[PDB]
Amino acid sequence: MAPPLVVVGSANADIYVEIERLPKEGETISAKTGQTLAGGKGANQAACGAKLMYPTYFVGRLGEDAHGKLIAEALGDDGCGVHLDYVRSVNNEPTGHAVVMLQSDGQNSIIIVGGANMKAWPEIMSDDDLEIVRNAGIVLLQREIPDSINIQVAKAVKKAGVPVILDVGGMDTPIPNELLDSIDILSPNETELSRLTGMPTETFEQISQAVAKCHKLGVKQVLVKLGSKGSALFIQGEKPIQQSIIPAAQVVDTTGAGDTFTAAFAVAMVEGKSHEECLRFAAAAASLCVQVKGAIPSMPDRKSVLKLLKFSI
Amino acid sequence: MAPPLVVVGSANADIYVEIERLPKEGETISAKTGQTLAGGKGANQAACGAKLMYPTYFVGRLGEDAHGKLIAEALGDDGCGVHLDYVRSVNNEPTGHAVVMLQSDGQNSIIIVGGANMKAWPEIMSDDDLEIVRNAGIVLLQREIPDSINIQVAKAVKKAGVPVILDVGGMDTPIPNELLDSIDILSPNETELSRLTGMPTETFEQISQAVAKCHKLGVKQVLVKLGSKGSALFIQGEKPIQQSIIPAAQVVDTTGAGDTFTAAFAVAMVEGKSHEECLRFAAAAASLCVQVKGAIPSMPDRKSVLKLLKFS
Ligand code: NA
Ligand code: NA
Repeated sequence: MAPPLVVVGSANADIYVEIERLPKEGETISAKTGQTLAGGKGANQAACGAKLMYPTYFVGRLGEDAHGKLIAEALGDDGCGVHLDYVRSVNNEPTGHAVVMLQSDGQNSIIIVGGANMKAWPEIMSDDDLEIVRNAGIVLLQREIPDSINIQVAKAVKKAGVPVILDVGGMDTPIPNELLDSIDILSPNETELSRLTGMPTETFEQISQAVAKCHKLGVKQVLVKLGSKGSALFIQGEKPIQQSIIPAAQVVDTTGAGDTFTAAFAVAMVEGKSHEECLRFAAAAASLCVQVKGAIPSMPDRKSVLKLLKFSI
Repeated sequence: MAPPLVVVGSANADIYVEIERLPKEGETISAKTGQTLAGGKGANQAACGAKLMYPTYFVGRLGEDAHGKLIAEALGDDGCGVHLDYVRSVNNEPTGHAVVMLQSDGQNSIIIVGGANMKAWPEIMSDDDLEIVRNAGIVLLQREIPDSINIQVAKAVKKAGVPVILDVGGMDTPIPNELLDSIDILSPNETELSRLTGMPTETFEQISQAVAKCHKLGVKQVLVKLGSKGSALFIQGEKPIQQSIIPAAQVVDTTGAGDTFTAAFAVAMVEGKSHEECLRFAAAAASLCVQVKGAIPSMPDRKSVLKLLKFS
């Protein structure tokens, strides 16, 4: 086959509940409604690539439970078409999940259980496992699995010569410099970029400043996601490429948009498109993503993204 | 071949998370651990009956989602052996669930989602559903599905001459007297019994008067659950029969104990056992249940209960 998109990272059951207010301590309240959906930044990114019709493998750890089966079904042959050969399930850990509480004011609130995502990985990565990443055309990581696993994967691709992208989404902890040294593209949003470098990110000069610091952490390319403000690709020693959002007819649900943007950029990149085309393609995929409820259900197919591109730029 | 226990009621995914503190608006936190378990009063009582090796059907409503599969796997062929022929799944409602957030203290914050338990039932019960209850040996109800459904069931079985037990656990609203008039045995705890009578229940005598006020509105039998104090069966026209707890060597988890007690009581009763023997059977089941963490996993098989009944 063509050199595959290989995603190593998390899979979550997202437990959404609609409440009026957050419950007080010791207090029992009722929710209006609820929904449980397949998610996790890793599974999201893999679903995205598969829907865009690029050969995609997901490397992850699931529990042997209902939440785990939910994931496999959404991603697999009856869903997005992700190759699940390297997903392993354990019986001593639960599939990771997130209780997402949508209050009536408009904000969100999240409790995350690491589960298999954080606990079912081996101390040392098997060669059998590392062979898929060694055959990748491009590798995507996030920060919802252990740093140790991320580092071992990145290093295994370094000694293989193929792009490794690290989405900063996930844990709010500082990134191991050992990890930064081993990736090709860093991909943060505004807060993550700010939190990471400590520097303000309210303005483009400020953002460029924060990126300059990323360059000094050893990262040659930074793909900054600015939400409504668009995106930019910074390549050390070159002029930044900026891309505004592709406006959506209706913003229904932004869940998974960051994941969509990153995975679509990766597909465009591994297909050999120019950096400008990559940013445009990613922006169009993200634009479609936000018009449908749910992360994985909202992943657009390639022809829709290309159609939006034709008529938006 | 024996006329089945038929449980009509709720099924819930219980989502337990151990956390340091509660999150705030626009915030993400992480939990120590987390586990999602099959529960709900209807599903618990059905599981108990099946695990007691008595033919048991569960009539309930699920969502077409992972939590629905979780329930069905816990209850069905690969689990407790409940007959799930009358469980229906819908695609426009989630399986009922509760998010239980255990904080560092001992303080619990809970969110309840009614889901299909409250919203997936029909306006009028199908004749299929009413057929299984009309063919029942005994029918168990609770208050975690709409009153309308409980009433239509209770009327059908009264017609068929089938005993009905109504567990008061669930909603904290008052019980419609149309429901009270159609059930054979009402089954509250000391706290629920006080809430629907207005009277106090800290003393035995106060309980007997509240129960006297249950005979008021047409309830001929009351099975009161008293936790550590045991239980009492009040049948109007007879004298209060009692059973203290069969002492547990070690109490690990009392979740589902009331459910186990009620279902085991129903199994003993439908098997033709005497009222005294019924209470003892239920007490023994409840005793084994509290020695294991969880609700469904702690349900004892018939052999464990019958081995414990050989003792004192
Ligand atoms: Na979406
Ligand atoms: Na228990």
